[PDB]
Amino acid sequence: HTNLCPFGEVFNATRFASVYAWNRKRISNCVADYSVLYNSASFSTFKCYGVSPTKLNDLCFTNVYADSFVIRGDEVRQIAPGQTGKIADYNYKLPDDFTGCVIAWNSNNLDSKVGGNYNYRYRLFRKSNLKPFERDISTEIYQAGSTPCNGVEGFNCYFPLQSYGFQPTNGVGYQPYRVVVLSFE
Amino acid sequence: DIQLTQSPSSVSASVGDRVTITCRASQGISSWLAWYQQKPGKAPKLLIYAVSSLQSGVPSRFSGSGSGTDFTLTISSLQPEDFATYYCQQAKSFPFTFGPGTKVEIKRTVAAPSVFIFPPSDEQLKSGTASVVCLLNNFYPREAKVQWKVDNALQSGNSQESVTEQDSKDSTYSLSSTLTLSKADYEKHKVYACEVTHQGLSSPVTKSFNRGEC
Amino acid sequence: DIQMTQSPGTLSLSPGEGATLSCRASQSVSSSYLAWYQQKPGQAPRLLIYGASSGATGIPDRFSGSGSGTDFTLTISRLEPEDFAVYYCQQYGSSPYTFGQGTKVEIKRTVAAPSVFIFPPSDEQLKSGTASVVCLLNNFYPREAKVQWKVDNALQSGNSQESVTEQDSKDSTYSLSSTLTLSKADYEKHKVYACEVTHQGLSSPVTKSFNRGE
Amino acid sequence: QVQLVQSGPEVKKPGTSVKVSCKASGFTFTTSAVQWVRQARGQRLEWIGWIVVGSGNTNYAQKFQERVTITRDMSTTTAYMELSSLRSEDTAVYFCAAPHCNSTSCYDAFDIWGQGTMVTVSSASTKGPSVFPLAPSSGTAALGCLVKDYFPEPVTVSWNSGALTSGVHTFPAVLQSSGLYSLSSVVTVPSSSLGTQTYICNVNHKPSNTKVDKKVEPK
Amino acid sequence: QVQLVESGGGVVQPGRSLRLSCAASGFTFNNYPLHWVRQAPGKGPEWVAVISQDGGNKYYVDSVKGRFTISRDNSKNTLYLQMNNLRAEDTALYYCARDVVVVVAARNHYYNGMDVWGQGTTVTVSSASTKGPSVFPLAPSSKSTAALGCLVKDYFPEPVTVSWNSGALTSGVHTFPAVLQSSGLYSLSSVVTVPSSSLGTQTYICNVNHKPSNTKVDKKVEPK
Ligand SMILES: *[C@@H]1O[C@H](CO[C@@H]2O[C@@H](C)[C@@H](O)[C@@H](O)[C@@H]2O)[C@@H](O[C@@H]2O[C@H](CO)[C@@H](O[C@@H]3O[C@H](CO[C@H]4O[C@H](CO)[C@@H](O)[C@H](O)[C@@H]4O)[C@@H](O)[C@H](O[C@H]4O[C@H](CO)[C@@H](O)[C@H](O)[C@@H]4O)[C@@H]3O)[C@H](O)[C@H]2NC(C)=O)[C@H](O)[C@H]1NC(C)=O
Ligand SMILES: *[C@@H]1O[C@H](CO[C@@H]2O[C@@H](C)[C@@H](O)[C@@H](O)[C@@H]2O)[C@@H](O[C@@H]2O[C@H](CO)[C@@H](O)[C@H](O)[C@H]2NC(C)=O)[C@H](O)[C@H]1NC(C)=O
Ligand SMILES: [Cl-]
Repeated sequence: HTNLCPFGEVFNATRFASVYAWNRKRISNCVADYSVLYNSASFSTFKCYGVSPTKLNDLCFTNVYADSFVIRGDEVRQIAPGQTGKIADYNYKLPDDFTGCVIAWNSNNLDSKVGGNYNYRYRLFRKSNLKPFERDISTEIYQAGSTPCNGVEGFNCYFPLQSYGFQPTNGVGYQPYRVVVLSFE
Repeated sequence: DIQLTQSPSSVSASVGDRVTITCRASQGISSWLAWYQQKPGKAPKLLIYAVSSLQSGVPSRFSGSGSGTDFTLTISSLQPEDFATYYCQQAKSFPFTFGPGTKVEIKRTVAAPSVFIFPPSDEQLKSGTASVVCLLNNFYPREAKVQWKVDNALQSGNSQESVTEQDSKDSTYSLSSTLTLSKADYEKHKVYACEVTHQGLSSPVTKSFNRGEC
Repeated sequence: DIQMTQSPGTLSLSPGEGATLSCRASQSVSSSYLAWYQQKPGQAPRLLIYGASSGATGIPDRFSGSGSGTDFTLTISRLEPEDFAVYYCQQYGSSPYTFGQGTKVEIKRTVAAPSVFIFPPSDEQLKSGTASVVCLLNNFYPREAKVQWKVDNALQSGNSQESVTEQDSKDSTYSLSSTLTLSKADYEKHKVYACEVTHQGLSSPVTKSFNRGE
Repeated sequence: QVQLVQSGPEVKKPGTSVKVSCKASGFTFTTSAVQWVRQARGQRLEWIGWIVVGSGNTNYAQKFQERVTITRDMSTTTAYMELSSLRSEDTAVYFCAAPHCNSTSCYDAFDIWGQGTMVTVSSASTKGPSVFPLAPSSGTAALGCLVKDYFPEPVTVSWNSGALTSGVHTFPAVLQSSGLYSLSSVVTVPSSSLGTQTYICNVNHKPSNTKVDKKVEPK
Repeated sequence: QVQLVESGGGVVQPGRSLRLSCAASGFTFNNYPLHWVRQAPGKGPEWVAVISQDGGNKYYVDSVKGRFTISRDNSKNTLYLQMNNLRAEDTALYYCARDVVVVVAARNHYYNGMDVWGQGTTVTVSSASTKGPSVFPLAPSSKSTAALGCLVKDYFPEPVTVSWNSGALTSGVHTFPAVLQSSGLYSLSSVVTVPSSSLGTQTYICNVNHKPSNTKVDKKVEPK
């Protein structure tokens, strides 16, 4: 209980996960100093919900979940309650009563590659919207029309996962961003 | 620039061995690494890209692994067509950089070199320059040292060496070292010797000649 | 690539008759990825039928579709005047999404002989150093017609160009314009300029001429 | 108002590039796809390629892989077709087509089509036409005008400023070996009216801002 | 067959210019970026430049920045490398190579390696004048299997070809790679090992052929 939280292996992890396959680290029975995170110019985004971001140190919860993934800058605004879009609807949904924080930083120097990176993907199509904290990693062909595909792609039959193609020369709004979502239950 | 190191520098293997080569990057490059094979007098051949993706036609005995700064190329059972130099290339950012290479060599029994010394010919002496040649013939392993001595005086900075590729018949190497003096300096001394140190020799072997001696 | 061919090239029917168009695929294609389009001169394609046998929104029920595999059919139960146009089929399941070469549905009519007129080059144009003789074939059916220019009984070739209008919406006839082009020098070297018109409606070729100047 | 509006007419010298735009409206562009089809004057429909809007993935035909690239910009709901190394054989009208879609589902065919885009490729320069009269010969007579030596297409021709329509034929133009176009328009009128009715053809060429009203007189 | 063929190499004085060309066939040329890779004698490959599909993007190694220019002709399926103000350390064998395109979910990703390589074309930056070699005998010793050969000294540029007895003698022959001397001329030795008995009863003639100087020298090697 008197030990440090393993935030270092979370924020400074060598490799992050794709947003559709977002990873979760369970964190309990630890004490952290959230003031050095809020004070960090390294973090491009530090937005908390249901709890003051300037007074995080004076709180206690039973468990802490640390969800992390990679999106592009223009999509960081979707990592918030009540948001809509490709990421919010098809990749990572936060609840309206979400109690936690959303942290993100530019990761162009790590996750961009000249010619376009192929490792990070996002879900482009889905029949229905994701429930809050739902995880969908299926690779079924999306039937956009009324005629059934049969595992073959084509007209109105599209693979559901698409590569971001992160390039260092991209506009910053298209450069890769590493996100960390802290929730307190 | 992203630096790349390879280990080991050379590998002495036999048909059937499990050979593993490593490649280290000065910074993380995720999955953006390729492996190339090169035989003497040929362009490099792409074997692996994206760390672990076999190029079309490459035998499945080749495999690749790693992420970030450390990467591995593994040949399960070495075949005679696999003896070559292997390079790793990063593709994170320009410039594309290559590793120093790892030469996969044929293992064989230790063989001591046959040493011969050649005085400069009379035809060359009339040209005003003298070249003494020391031949190390058919030896293994490749490592060898040649020292020129002119009347027991150790020479430095006036010799050049050249090694043949590993022979396709006995897997040995051969070396030719040439000491170069002017006609004036060559005629100022008498005893010319090259001393050869090699693993197959319990002690350095010396071959000499006396200037003018038939 | 999957080849799509259509038949007939031109379908000549009277208003009220039933039309039947054909579409062939070089290999079996899925019925749910074949379409029929209608195109009027100077317009964009209009989707009529998709999924082989599914009518598009706003298309009258007189349009129908059938077929499977390599053979498909477009049937118009009762041909309306607004239905005379060009019709294409497209397969859009296997990339590339190839088209057929089109079928033009025209109004059939009684053979009508053309009204032939010849026009000498105007004095204003001769002022420019070039002469254009125009031969007008007015309101005829069917479309097939032959024009031959004769300059002092010399049959011309390679110095004329033709142009045909679309089928008229009132009398279902076509019109043709042929232009003979000579320099002012060559035109003034001859006297009689005539264009001979051969057509199904003429028992023998009709000739219209004029004498230069007169 | 499910619509697909394309770029205006294009006239490019040989060897340059043309990039035609195709903007969508009415449906949700993000979940559809846009194919491109060209059509030479008097020929059949020619499939060039297609693109999926959401992913940007493309498929091209063999004939156009070398000189055509299809792109789209979801922010401006517009798909583009760039054709490089233009030549005379590229002269045609180009169409774009897309199925209309909502946020999750799409129509089972290409039901939305653009108006078309004329691409002309040659070394010719903008030039108005010379209009010469086709006078009637000495019960019905024929007369007209000769719209000669203009570039580019098209020209419009009316008679008596629209009062005369019956019996008028304006033929499609031919491309002369000089690279210029020539057009003839005619009209058949009763022979009796030749001396008591003035006939004037109205030739207008917008690319060169040419308005010629030429009266046809019996010669 | 997928193929790249280089041309345009040669000998060039320092500071002058050369232009290399790369002929492609067997693949859709305009769908691929293309690289220039060089390899100095005895060293590893060095990446030089790359050009995108349409030619809009170009990247260069710092060693050639401002001196080299890469370009392509998509109508002619040809890649170029304009080499200006050439330095000695530009001497190498120059390959052209096709980019490795990685496809994930039907989306292309470029600059992932070089899969198709040409045979290479050699450029040699030096102010040395073309010179045929001298051929000096390396005579076998009296009593010291024996060894003999020919010293092929002071020639520019590469290469030479050395045969023994007009190609009839091939066993036991070692023609070593040449060293570059401080003078700017190459030196090479070609030796043969034979039983000691065959010294006075078998003739050994080395034939050195150097095309750039239009010379062919024959040298009888014989005991002293
Ligand atoms: C996630 O990692 C962050 C980065 O750390 C890097 O990664 C780890 C794995 C190591 O390799 C480490 O060496 C890397 O830097 C990490 O933030 C880092 O936190 C450390 C403190 O633990 C910071 O060190 C301090 O740096 C400043 C500035 O030094 C450099 O920065 C400037 C530019 O910003 C350069 O111009 C300088 O030349 C330096 O290169 C120092 O002032 C400071 O002072 C120390 O010494 C004085 C005495 O002089 C003492 O009074 C102090 O107490 C210190 O002992 C430290 O050296 C480091 O700057 C910082 N880096 C970044 C990028 O933020 C972060 O904490 C990690 N997060 C988690 C959750 O794990
Ligand atoms: C989104 O559209 C689907 C499908 O609608 C059909 O296709 C469209 C492109 C358009 O052509 C419509 O006129 C078509 O009806 C809707 O799902 C359908 O809903 C009907 C009941 O209304 C049902 O019978 C079908 O089976 C459904 N088909 C599928 C594939 O789900 C859907 O409701 C629409 N959603 C929204 C938010 O508009
Ligand atoms: Cl087609």
